[PDB]
Amino acid sequence: LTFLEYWAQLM
Amino acid sequence: NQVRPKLPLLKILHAAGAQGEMFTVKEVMHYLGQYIMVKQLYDAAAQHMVYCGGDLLGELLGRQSFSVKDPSPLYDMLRKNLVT
Repeated sequence: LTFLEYWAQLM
Repeated sequence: NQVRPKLPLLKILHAAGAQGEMFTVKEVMHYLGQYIMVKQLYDAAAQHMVYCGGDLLGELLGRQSFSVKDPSPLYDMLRKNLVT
């Protein structure tokens, strides 16, 4: 979980 | 290279820390993920699900929910709101 690494697969 | 946010998308970037007028795709995404965290749009339970429906970002996405593990509606929106 954590939005932080979820939003780091895209970026 | 560098691109330019539109007036609807630039307002969303200047309300996260961005300052200027023109950025890179990659830093657009940084300040764009910042927005979801400052205005508290993401799901606290399943932290891949963003609930942008109520606010500008959703009206720009044409959605009211999207997952970060399937973010193709970002790349429908990232082509329509950036001048190359």
